[PDB]
Amino acid sequence: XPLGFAAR
Amino acid sequence: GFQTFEGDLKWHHHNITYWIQNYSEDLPRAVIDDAFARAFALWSAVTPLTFTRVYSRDADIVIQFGVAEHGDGYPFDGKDGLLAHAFPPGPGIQGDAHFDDDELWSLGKGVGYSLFLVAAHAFGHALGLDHSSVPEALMYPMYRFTEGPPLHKDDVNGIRHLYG
Ligand SMILES: [Ca+2]
Ligand SMILES: [Sr+2]
Ligand SMILES: [Sr+2]
Ligand SMILES: [Zn+2]
Ligand SMILES: [Zn+2]
Repeated sequence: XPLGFAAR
Repeated sequence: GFQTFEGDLKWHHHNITYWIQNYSEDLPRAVIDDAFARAFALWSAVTPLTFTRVYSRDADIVIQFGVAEHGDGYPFDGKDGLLAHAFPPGPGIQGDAHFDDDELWSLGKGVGYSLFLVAAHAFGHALGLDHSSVPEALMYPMYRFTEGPPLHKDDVNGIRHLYG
């Protein structure tokens, strides 16, 4: 695999 | 890796169904439902797609809140870091969107991460979009909080290349 969303 | 997806990574019917498998306790259930509905409404306005909530795992997009290893071999990482992940359109696990419940989920102005913004981004992947390199785009890979309209030209360009 999935695409992930990341916090800074 | 060796894992591969099936198909062309776009949906081939117009009424996309979604199932909310479970809930974070961080917000009222109706508030979570609405945040997801608003995220889908962002995409329905610019595509020929409609999004219909269903109530069994017989759904295109299954939505799940999970912590650490939550069933798909791609574990979440606790507080901060990875916030959510999503799979591109297709059968089975494809289409699905998972949110890390080790996060504090809020809405705009809340002390935690915006569930609306994260869902809008994750749903972009669940419709077939890749990450963008345009820093202001919704599909840029890093979370940023905005009160402004989430969609940018690059996001709309990408979605129309898939659906017209
Ligand atoms: Ca995390
Ligand atoms: Sr699915
Ligand atoms: Sr939480
Ligand atoms: Zn992403
Ligand atoms: Zn997952």
